[PDB]
Amino acid sequence: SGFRKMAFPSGKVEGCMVQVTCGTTTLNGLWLDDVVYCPRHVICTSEDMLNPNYEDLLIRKSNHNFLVQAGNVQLRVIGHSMQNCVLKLKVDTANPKTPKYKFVRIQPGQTFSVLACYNGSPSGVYQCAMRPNFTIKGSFLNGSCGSVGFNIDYDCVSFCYMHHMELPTGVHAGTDLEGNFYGPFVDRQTAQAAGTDTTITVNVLAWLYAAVINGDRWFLNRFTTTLNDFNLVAMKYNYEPLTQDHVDILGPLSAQTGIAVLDMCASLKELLQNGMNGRTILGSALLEDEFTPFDVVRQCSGVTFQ
Amino acid sequence: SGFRKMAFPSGKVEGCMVQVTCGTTTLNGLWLDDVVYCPRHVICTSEDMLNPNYEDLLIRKSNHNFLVQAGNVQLRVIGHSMQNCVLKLKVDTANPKTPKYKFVRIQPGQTFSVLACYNGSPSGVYQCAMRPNFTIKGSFLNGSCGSVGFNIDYDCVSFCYMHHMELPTGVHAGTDLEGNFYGPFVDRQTAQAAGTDTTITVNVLAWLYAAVINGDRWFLNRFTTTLNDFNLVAMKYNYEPLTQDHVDILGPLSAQTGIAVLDMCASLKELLQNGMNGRTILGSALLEDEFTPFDVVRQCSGVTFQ
Repeated sequence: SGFRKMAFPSGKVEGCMVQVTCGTTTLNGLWLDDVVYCPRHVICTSEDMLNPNYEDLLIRKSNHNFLVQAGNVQLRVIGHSMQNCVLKLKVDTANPKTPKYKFVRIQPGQTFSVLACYNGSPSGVYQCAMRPNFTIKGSFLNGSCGSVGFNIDYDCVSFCYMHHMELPTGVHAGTDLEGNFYGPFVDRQTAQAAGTDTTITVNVLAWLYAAVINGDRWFLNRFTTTLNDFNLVAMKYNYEPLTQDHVDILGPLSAQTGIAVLDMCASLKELLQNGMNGRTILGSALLEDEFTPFDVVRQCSGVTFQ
Repeated sequence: SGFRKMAFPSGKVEGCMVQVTCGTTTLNGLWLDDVVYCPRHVICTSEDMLNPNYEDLLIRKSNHNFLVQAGNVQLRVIGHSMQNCVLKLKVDTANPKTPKYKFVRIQPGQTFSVLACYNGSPSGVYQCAMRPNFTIKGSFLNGSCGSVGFNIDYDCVSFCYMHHMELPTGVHAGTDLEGNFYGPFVDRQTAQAAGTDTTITVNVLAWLYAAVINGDRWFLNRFTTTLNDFNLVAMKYNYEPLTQDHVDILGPLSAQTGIAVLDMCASLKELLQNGMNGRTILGSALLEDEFTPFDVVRQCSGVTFQ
């Protein structure tokens, strides 16, 4: 029992992180086989970030302008290509520690672990969600660019995020590992306001099932509701609409607890309308939305990784 | 910017975890050099846990009764000794992945990362605190015994916790790596009620400095206080007494923010007396007490590990 914000073990990713320096800009790269992936804004100075022309800045860059360091060892760069907002630096040495891996583009609401790095060295690991406005609420200082977000299924690392920018509101934006930003964000130091940070309704429901499995039951009310009646209450509180697909995904937690999905919706509706009256749920005085249904099952079942 | 519950990267510890089976009981061991450390209750059946005589149960156990498995490889056990509540199984192969390490016994209020394991395989990593009642609020299912808690200073892993038991209230108890329980807990399946779970006052203060550094300033009030006046308010709310040593430790956060420690105490006193009025601080509607002053500095400075 107990329920924590749990990250994936970071060992398989720690062995992939390097340092990439181009001129006076230093950030993190990901070394998988004979390719290092990093943010293309490695080629920019502080002044270039206001209005950068990446094609033009790239012309003054050769293979030898990219210093890739893994510990006390420099990798030789044998080729470079810009794919969307990432650079692919081809190196002459395949990473001996390369794990089984995949690149995935995740949906809003999906969670992943971040290994925050500085100078190609890991600082720590935490669990994040891709918010419905395509920002993440991370912990990133100067130098953290090129840190990655990932999921693990047994022995295969699914890379889903690379860190590129902090918006003026202190929230984060970045790309998949093909270099395509999540949401409308660009790698320019300009005005880019995030949209409404809506709550991930299906994740709140998962987390309430986790509470029930763990003994926190005070919020279980006497009521049920429909998807349409719940969505009319949800809209007011900036909650994502709940769909049939969401009901389906909560099926296994429904089955384990014997609480119907729509009964758990009516409990949630009462928490939204009435508040929590200073009570807590799994030691939080807010409704937590950064656990997926999959995350609840995994943590409550003790699923392990090769 | 941003502030997360951040664990240490788990790679150095992942490579130390093994599976230990004695008869029909399977749990986790820690393989450091040619010694595997595990909970002595590996030698117990379910019925033995009600009233176990460890010296007597140990007499029916030989070197060959301990099956230690690292992946598809069995380690040979060449000696065993019980030290307090841990077994030290001497194996013929020194762990090639042994990192620089230390065993430390931590104080109440200190934080550490847990690598939760099942069958010697890592499931995930999270940040915990040793509570003032010497319990931890973890996430542990059947089979998690022998999972470890640790801190990292550059390249040296300080092991501080091994998981042994879940109390009937769903909170956790375990030992240092010399096998001495934290607090009055024993490895028996009996009535052992935890004392008052008091709030770690110095950690709340650290976390309020983190909030200030990150832009959350609404709670900064117009007042100051003394240690004695604050402690008279703290006692009522089951907050640990604040000492001069605590004031000293908050010195660096005081210096960085320009907010005197006693001014931050008066802000805290107002939050305790008046509540948070449904406002949040670093996305929490409660006062978080599982960040040390050291943890705030580390996360706000970007300290990395070799």
